[PDB]
Amino acid sequence: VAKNLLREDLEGVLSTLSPRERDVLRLRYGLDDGRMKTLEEIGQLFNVTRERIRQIEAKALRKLRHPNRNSILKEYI
Amino acid sequence: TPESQTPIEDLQLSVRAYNCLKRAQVNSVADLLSYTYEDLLEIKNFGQKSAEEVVEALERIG
Amino acid sequence: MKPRILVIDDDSAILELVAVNLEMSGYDVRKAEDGIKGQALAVQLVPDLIMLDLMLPRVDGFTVCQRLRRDERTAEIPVLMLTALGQTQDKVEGFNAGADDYLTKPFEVEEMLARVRALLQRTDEILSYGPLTLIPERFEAIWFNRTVKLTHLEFELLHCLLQRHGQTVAPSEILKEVWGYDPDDDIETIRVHIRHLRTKLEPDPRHPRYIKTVYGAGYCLELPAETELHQH
Amino acid sequence: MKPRILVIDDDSAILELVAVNLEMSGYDVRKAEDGIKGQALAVQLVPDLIMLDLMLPRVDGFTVCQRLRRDERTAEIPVLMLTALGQTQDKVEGFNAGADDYLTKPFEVEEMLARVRALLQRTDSEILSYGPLTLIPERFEAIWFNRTVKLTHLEFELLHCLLQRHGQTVAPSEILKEVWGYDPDDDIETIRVHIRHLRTKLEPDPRHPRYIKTVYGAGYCLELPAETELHQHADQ
DNA sequence: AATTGAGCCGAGCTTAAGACCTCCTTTACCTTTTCA
DNA sequence: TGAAAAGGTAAAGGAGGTCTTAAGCTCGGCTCAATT
Repeated sequence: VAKNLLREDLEGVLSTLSPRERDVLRLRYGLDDGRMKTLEEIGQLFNVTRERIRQIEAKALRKLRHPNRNSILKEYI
Repeated sequence: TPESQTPIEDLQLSVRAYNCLKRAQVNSVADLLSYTYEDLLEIKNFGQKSAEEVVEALERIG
Repeated sequence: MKPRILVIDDDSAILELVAVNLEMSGYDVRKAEDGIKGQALAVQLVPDLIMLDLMLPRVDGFTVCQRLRRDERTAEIPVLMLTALGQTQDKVEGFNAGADDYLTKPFEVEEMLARVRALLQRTDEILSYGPLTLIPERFEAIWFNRTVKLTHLEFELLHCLLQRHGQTVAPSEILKEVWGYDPDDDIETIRVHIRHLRTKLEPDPRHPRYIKTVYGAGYCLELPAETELHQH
Repeated sequence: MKPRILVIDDDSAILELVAVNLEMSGYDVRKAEDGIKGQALAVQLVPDLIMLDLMLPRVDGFTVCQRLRRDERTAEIPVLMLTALGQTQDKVEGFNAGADDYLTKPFEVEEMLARVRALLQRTDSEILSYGPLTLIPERFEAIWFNRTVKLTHLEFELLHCLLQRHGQTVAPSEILKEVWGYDPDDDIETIRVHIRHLRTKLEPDPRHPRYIKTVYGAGYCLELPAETELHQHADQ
C-alpha cells in the first residue's frame, strides 16, 4: 500500500515539469518498463541526439531539487 | 461603539479611495477594521497615500 | 512500444532498403513479398502502419488496400501507397482505393520518414531563427556573427523566449518553465536576468530593440526575419 | 454542415485557383492574404482545414504553423503546407514545424483535392479580425490597415469589446461590466477618456471621428468599412 | 580505468533601496448635442 | 432661443510595474590525491 501511494505523489510532481522533461526522466529511470535506458536509445528515439538528453535531465532535476513542488518525498527516505 | 456603526460615506474619504473601498464591498467601519494595513494595500488601486488618508480619517473619529 | 510497420513490396531490394532505413529509425519492421501474405500478416499483427506496393503479382495494390479497408480490424490502419506515377488510370484507381498518402519512387529517405512521422503523430525546439542560433551543448548563442557565452539561467531564459518568439511571455510562465517555481514566487529575479540578456544582446541596453518589455504583460523576443539581416 | 477550408496564400492567383476549385467541390472557402490575418481567421473560425503557404509576409509559414499548434483551439486542425520546394534547409526547418502534409508548387488540382479529402477523412470563438483591423492579443497591438498601433491593456480590451459588437451600439454599462467587471452604476466618465485615446491612435482626425462613432445617449459604436472599400480609406 | 570527493578558488546567484518611467484615475472646465 | 444633459480634453496626482546599484552568498570547475 506504500507502493501505489508513492507513484501517485511522484507522478504529481512530474506533471509540474515540462512534457519533454518528464518523459526524459521517466525513460532515464525506467519508470514505465522497469528498464533504465541510456542516452543513446533516447538519442535515437527522441528528436535530438546524445549530449542533449543529459542537459534536459539536469534542467529537470534542478527544478525538482528545489524546496517547492517536491517536499513530501523527503520523508520517504 | 456608535463610531464603529458609522457608514464609510461619513469618513470624508477621497472619491478614489471611497470608490475603491466600496468596490471592495467594505460598507462599515467594522469591515474596514477587519482589514490590516497590508490588506488595505492589497486593495486594487489602493495606495500608501490612500491608506494614510484612511488612518488620518480614523484618527479624526478617534 | 516501438511502432510496428508492415512493408509489402515485391522488389526485394526496395523492400530491404526501406526495412533497413526504418529499423535504423527505431521501428519494428515486418516484411511481406506478396499481397496475400501481406494481408494475412496485417490481419494477424494489426500493425501501426502499412506501406504497400502497387504492382504486386496476382493481386494489384488497390485491391489489397480496398480489402484492408473492408476488414474492421484493418479498416483504420493507415496505408501509404508506393506508386511509380506514370498513368492517369492508376491515379484514378488510387482515388478509390482509400490510400492515405502517396510517395513517388525514387523517393528520398528523409521524405519517407517525415511522412511516417506525420502519420504516427496522427494516430496518437526552435534552435535557430534569423540572427539567433542556440548551441545547447556549450550553452552559447550565435548572435548575428558573434559568439556570446550565456549562463545556464540566461541561456534557458533566452530559449524560453525563443520558443515563443514574437509573443509576450508572462513572468509566471517564465518562473514555471525556467525555475519550476510557484507562479506566486518573487518575479524580481527574472527582471535581473532579462537585463543581462539585453547587456549581452542589445546594441544599447537602455533602448532595447529585440527583447522588449510589455508593461503589465511581460517580455517579448522580436527578431528580424532573415530577409532583413543585411540592414541590421 | 459544409466543411470549412481556410486558404492562406499571398499569391492571389494561386489563392483564387484553389478557392475556385474547392468551391466547385462544395466546400466553404475562406481566404487570407497574409500570415497574421490567416492566424486570426483560423483562431476566429476554427476551420476544418488550413492550407498554408510558406512565404507569407511579416510572418513565415513555419511560425504560423507553430503558433496554430500552440493554440489549444487550433492544435488539432490539419495543415496542408504549400511549399516552393527548392532548398534542403527549408526542408530541415519544416521537419520541426509540425506540418501535416506538403504540396509542391506547381501542383495538380486533382492531387490537391485528394490531399484535402484524405485530411478531412482523417479529422473525422472571438472575432479577432474584421476589415481594416487585425487584433494581436499576444502583443496588445492592433494592425490598422497597414500600420501597427501599440495599445495599453485597457485600451486593447476596450477596442476588442467594441469589435465584438461591430456595427452595434455598445452601452457604457456593458463596457464597464465586460472590460472592468464593475457595477453598471459606477462612473462611466473614465471610459470616455480612454475612448479618445483609441481615436487618437485610430482616427485620421480625432476631432471628427469617422470610425469610432458616438451614439448620443446610447454609447459608442465601431463601424468598419467592408473589405471591398479598403482601397478608398488607406490614403486617409 | 573509472570514479570520487576535497580544497581552493573566483563565476553564477540571491537580497534589499531607491529611483524612475507607463498606465490609470478623477477634476475643472468646457463644447456639443436634443429638446421645451 | 434658451436651456438641460451628455460628451469631451488637458491636467495633477497617484499606482504600479520596471529598471539600476552595495552586500552577501554559494556553487561549480579545476586540480589532484585517493582510492574500488
